[PDB]
Amino acid sequence: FRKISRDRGIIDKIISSMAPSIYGHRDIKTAVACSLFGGVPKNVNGKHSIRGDINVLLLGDPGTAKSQILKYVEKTAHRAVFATGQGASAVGLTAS
Amino acid sequence: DNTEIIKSFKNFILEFRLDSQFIYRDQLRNNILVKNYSLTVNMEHLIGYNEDIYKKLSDEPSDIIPLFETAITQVAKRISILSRAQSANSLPTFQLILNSNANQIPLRDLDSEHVSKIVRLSGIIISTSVLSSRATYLSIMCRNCRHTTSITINNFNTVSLPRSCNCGPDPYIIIHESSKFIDQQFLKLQEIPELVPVGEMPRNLTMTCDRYLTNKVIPGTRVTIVGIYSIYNGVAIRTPYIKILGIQSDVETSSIWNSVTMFTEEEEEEFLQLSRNPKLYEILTNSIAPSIFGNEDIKKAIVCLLMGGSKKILPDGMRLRGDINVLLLGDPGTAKSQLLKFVEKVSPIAVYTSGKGSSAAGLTASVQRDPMTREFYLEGGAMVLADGGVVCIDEFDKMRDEDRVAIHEAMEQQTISIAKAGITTVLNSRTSVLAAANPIYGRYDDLKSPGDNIDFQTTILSRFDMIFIVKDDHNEERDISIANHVINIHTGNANAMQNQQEENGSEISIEKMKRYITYCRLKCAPRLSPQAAEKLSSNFVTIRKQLLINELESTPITIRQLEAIIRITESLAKLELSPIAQERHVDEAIRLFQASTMDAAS
Amino acid sequence: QHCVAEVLRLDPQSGYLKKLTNATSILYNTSLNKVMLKQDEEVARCHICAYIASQKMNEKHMPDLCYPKKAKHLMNLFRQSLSLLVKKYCKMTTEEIIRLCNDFELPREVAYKIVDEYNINASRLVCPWQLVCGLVLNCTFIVFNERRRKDPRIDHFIVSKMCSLMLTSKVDDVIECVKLVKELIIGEKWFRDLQIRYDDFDGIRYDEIIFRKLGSMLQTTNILVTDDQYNIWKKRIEMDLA
Ligand SMILES: Nc1ncnc2c1ncn2[C@@H]1O[C@H](COP(=O)(O)OP(=O)(O)O)[C@@H](O)[C@H]1O
Ligand SMILES: Nc1ncnc2c1ncn2[C@@H]1O[C@H](COP(=O)(O)OP(=O)(O)O)[C@@H](O)[C@H]1O
Ligand SMILES: [Zn+2]
Repeated sequence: FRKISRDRGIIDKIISSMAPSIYGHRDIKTAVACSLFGGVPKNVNGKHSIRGDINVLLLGDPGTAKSQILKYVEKTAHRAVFATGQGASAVGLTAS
Repeated sequence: DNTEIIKSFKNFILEFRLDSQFIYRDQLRNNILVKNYSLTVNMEHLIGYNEDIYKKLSDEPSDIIPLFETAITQVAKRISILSRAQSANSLPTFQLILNSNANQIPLRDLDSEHVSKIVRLSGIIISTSVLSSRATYLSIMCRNCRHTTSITINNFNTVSLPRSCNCGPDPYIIIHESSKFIDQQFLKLQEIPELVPVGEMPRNLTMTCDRYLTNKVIPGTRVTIVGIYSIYNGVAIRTPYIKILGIQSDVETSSIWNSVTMFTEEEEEEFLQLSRNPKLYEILTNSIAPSIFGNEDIKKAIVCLLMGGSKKILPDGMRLRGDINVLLLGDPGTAKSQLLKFVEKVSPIAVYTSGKGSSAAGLTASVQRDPMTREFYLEGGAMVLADGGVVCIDEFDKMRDEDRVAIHEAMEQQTISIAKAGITTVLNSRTSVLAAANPIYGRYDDLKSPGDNIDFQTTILSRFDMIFIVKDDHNEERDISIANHVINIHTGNANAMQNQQEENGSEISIEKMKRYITYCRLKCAPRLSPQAAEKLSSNFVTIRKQLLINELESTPITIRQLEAIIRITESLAKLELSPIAQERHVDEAIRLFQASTMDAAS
Repeated sequence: QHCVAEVLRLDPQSGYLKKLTNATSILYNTSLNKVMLKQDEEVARCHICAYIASQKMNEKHMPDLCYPKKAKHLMNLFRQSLSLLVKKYCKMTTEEIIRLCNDFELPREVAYKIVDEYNINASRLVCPWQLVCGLVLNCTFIVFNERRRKDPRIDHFIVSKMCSLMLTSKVDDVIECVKLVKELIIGEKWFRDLQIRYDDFDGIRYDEIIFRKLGSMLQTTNILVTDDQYNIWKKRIEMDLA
């Protein structure tokens, strides 16, 4: 891991190897690659918190692959989830 | 033998010491003045002193425990008479208490091994069922022989009544009025939902407790516990349960209105050093938002606010709202969300919400009924959770009308009422409010009317004593100033270390000021001077006649903004612990309100 | 296998133990293989198992092995499948007085000695309750001198025990029960061996009494107390503050 991480800019090969489900496109793969790792949170002595973890939002016409790579990510992460709204869902996205 | 172990145990009572001071000896001497009939214990303290009890209390605990109880009672009996001989019949067994921190093992990694041993663990609470009772000493008379007897039971709150003392079987009545009992409850538990498999529902477990180990806990309180994996009753099977022998709670998880009110004495002296500085106000303004830039005038209101104001009652009941109400208003950036994130931290017992109510959160009292007996109970409220506190809101824009109404009533009387079918409520809110805005497409509102954000043009300039356009129009250097103010946060900790060296100087950290706030919030007895009366009646009539013209020009004013500075001035003087007031801060008063009238123009 | 070794090594209470655990194993095996042998509670199922396994190997012993309704049934079923002293002239057994001696949890060797005494000299009697009473009393006073030497609360509890185990309110007869056997059993080499073992000699040591009685003043009548006594009594008043 360290050998390859330090040797000459892995990240092109990250987005080359993220999700070959669709050939698709590199940009949103890169966005969600940032979404994968999570950053670093901190607090200024326990106040003025900063969020280390990353968010994303995609959108566009349904004709293209929108509900594929996220389930792939569910298959690929650690402690991921594929929840959903109503219908074909694990849980209702709340607590109760 | 057993008495060897009893002495190996009882020497630990009075012949143990650390940091050159007796610990448990005088602990008991105190507990007996408390009339407590119990103690506290650590078991870490027993490992070095002695190894003749640990490895056997481990695997045969119930065999060893009531021994300790009796040893304790033995120590009690001497010291009772000795202290009666010193100064100034019925002494039961003392519940023992203990704790530990050696480890925590989860419910998942259990098995049917190490059963009846003692285990350590984590989890989350649900149950507060009922005070179910048991017996400890109960007298018996026979119905024919009239043959009195007696029974007492010890731990298991093994045998039954006597089958024969002709009287036949079951000859015995249980007398109550000379019998004795104790309480327990049935307490549940379930694991951390964050440390679970992706798929399945969770597994819970029951437990039982006794006299003074009762009623310590209320749900949601994450707690660690140690107990004995006991048993009671497919093909042939018995139910697994646990017997408590140690509980430890976080001191105070979710904020309890029944909080601490009797502070220590050492803190008074630094409190009053901070009472008597002239720099009080300026320090608080330098420190409420140390990683935050400008808007000094905005940060200069919060201190007027958190300290409340003139709780004043009159012989009809028309109280005046002791606190004040506020409304930020402006754009992205400009720290309108970050302070609100912060304020709960500095806060002792207040609450935060989004709008519409949050997930499973009634923005007011969302009453419903009982899972059992189908009965009525007042459940919740984001406006009554925080009784005697502030409330923080973001996205005030998208209210529901029914949601907006009661909150719209609180900020002028702070008392909700619900009178649905059977239940009739008057539940006291008694809270302060922090708002937050969503300007439609941002900045052009200053070019436009006061409003033209949302369709409450009424309540804005009516129910609010602090309303501010919160922006600067992209000065090319303020950007760089705030950027370099803030970039040092993320590493180098120079913004943090400056607060370190300034608290070493004249600043205060989070909790010292928290306690200062709590203390003055409940201590002071403010008032204002007759001399200070006219100073602002003049200001009032002048601002009235002034904007009469400029608002008659075809471009709000209230008795409430008149009545508001009445209480803000008292707050800023309150900071100095001021049972009176002078112009010293009345000048700052309109110095800070003028921002509101400037906004009132535009 | 635990329970097997348990019940098998319950017989005492070289090739024997081995062959008998093997026997019970393959016996239980044969008995449970077929569908022929059922409604046999495992409560009791390793006993005439053990008795016939005694019958098999080489030597068998009718006594002390079976030690009842279904005992016979299952046997055939498997075997096909394959006051006290006014009472004049009473009678006793080995295990009757093993009980009356084992009530004090005394060892079995002393009991066997009283048994030998009996079965040789139970011939010319009037009442053996007296003889065995006195016997086991003078076993207790000789072996239990330590606890009594430090606890004189014992001598009342013990005599009360044997006063009502044999159902009397009068007791001086028991006093006679002791001194007469002591007159009788006074001088046998085994009695001698016990007195050198547990060291009463009227309840007092040798190296003391000989100077008590030869003619001395160095004789230590311990009116005074020993040093360790005070060394430990001091702790009681150390914490006198409380
Ligand atoms: N570029 C692509 N290559 C292969 N399959 C695709 C591609 N784009 C879309 N699809 C198929 O069409 C579907 C698009 O579904 P999607 O738009 O995610 O449904 P929804 O909009 O309801 O989530 C996918 O399930 C995918 O299999
Ligand atoms: N006035 C300010 N000075 C320094 N940093 C700020 C200021 N306002 C916002 N930030 C920073 O920008 C980020 C955005 O938060 P914020 O602007 O409060 O939310 P919103 O933009 O939704 O109102 C935060 O991480 C915060 O630290
Ligand atoms: Zn009766």
